[PDB]
Amino acid sequence: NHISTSDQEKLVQPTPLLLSLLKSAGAQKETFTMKEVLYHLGQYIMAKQLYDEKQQHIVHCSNDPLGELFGVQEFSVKEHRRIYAMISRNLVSANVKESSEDIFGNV
Repeated sequence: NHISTSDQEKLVQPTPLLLSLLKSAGAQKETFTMKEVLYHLGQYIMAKQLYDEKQQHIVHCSNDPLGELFGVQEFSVKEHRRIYAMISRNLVSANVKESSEDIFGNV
């Protein structure tokens, strides 16, 4: 937690839908880096309990904010390629590491 000042990776902004999932998954801010995004999202499933007893790597929940987001009522977590894609397209605004000065009306 104590590094210096600039040591944060570029974080993206999840869609208002995915956002809430993070919001309830322990996320607070509106933007999050893929790691954090993929982190709260994974917890969002276990918490809501979208996984099947049979297969633990299976997530099929017809009534779920996540399902309505990805646009499917069933998906396996074995093919990260598929998920990694849909989750990436669920980002409204993308933030990058650049010089962004704040305006506090103080001069």
